Amino acid sequence: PQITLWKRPLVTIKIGGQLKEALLDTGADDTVLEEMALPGKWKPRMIGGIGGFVKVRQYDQIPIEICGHKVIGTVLVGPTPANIIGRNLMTQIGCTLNF
Amino acid sequence: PQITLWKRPLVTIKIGGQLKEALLDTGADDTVLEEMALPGKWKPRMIGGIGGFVKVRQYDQIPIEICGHKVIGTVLVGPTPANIIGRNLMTQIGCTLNF
Ligand SMILES: CC(C)[C@H](NC(=O)[C@H](C)NC(=O)OCc1ccccc1)C(=O)N[C@@H](Cc1ccccc1)[C@@H](O)[C@H](O)[C@H](Cc1ccccc1)NC(=O)[C@@H](NC(=O)[C@H](C)NC(=O)OCc1ccccc1)C(C)C
Repeated sequence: PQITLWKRPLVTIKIGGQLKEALLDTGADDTVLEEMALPGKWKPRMIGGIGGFVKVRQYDQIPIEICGHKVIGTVLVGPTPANIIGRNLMTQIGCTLNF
Repeated sequence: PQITLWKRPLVTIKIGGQLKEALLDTGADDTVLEEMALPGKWKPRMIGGIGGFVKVRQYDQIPIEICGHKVIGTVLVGPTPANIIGRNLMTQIGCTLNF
C-alpha cells in the first residue's frame, strides 16, 4: 500500500498470536510494543525518546506480521504509549518514504 | 525521492535562514526542532514521547524548505535530541509510506 500521512500511519500487526495496531514510525530505530505476553528469553534495554527514556525488554527473532507481511526481528516491550514499528522491521517489509 | 529505511531518513531543511538536518518522522504528529533562533511570537506547548513530556515553543506559519520543498507550517522548538519533521509538514511535501 501507499500510505499518506494526513493521519497516523497505523497498521494492524500480529505478534505472539495477538492482534495489535501499531504506528509505522520512520523516526523509530527499533520496534516498541506495549506490555504484552511474549514467549521466550529477553535482555534489558533502554530506549530514548522525547523527554525520557524507558527500560524495555528486548526480544530477538520474534515473528511479526505487519499488514500481511511476515517478518522476524527484534521487538522491544515496555511502557510505551503506542505500539511502534521501527525501521528495523519496516526495512523487512520494504517500506520507503516517498515524495 | 524514494527513501528506504535502512538508515534514519535524514533530510536537510532550511528554516529561519539556517540549515539543519532533520528526521522525516512518520511517528511524529508535529515538527520539533532543537533550540534555534526563530523570529516572531510563540505559544507554550508540550509534546509527549517515549518516557517523558517536554515543553516546547509553538511557532505557527513558519517557512521551511524540506529537501527542496518549501512548506509553511507549525514548528515546535525545544530540548529535543533530534530535529524531527512530523506529519504536519510531511503531508505538505506529499510524503507517503510505501510498501
Ligand atoms: C520509539 C523510540 C525507540 C524512538 N527512539 C529511537 O528510535 C531512538 C533514536 N533510538 C534509540 O533509543 O536507540 C537506543 C539508544 C540511543 C542512544 C543511546 C543509547 C541507546 C523515539 O522515541 N523516537 C522519537 C523521536 C526521537 C528521535 C531521536 C532521539 C530520541 C527521540 C520519534 O521519532 C518517534 O516517532 C515517536 C513515536 C511515538 C509515537 C507515539 C508515542 C510515543 C512515541 N514520536 C514522538 O515521540 C513524538 N511525540 C508525539 O507525536 C506525541 C504522541 N504527541 C504529542 O505529544 O502531541 C502533543 C500532545 C499534547 C498533549 C496531549 C496529547 C498530545 C514527537 C517526536 C513529536
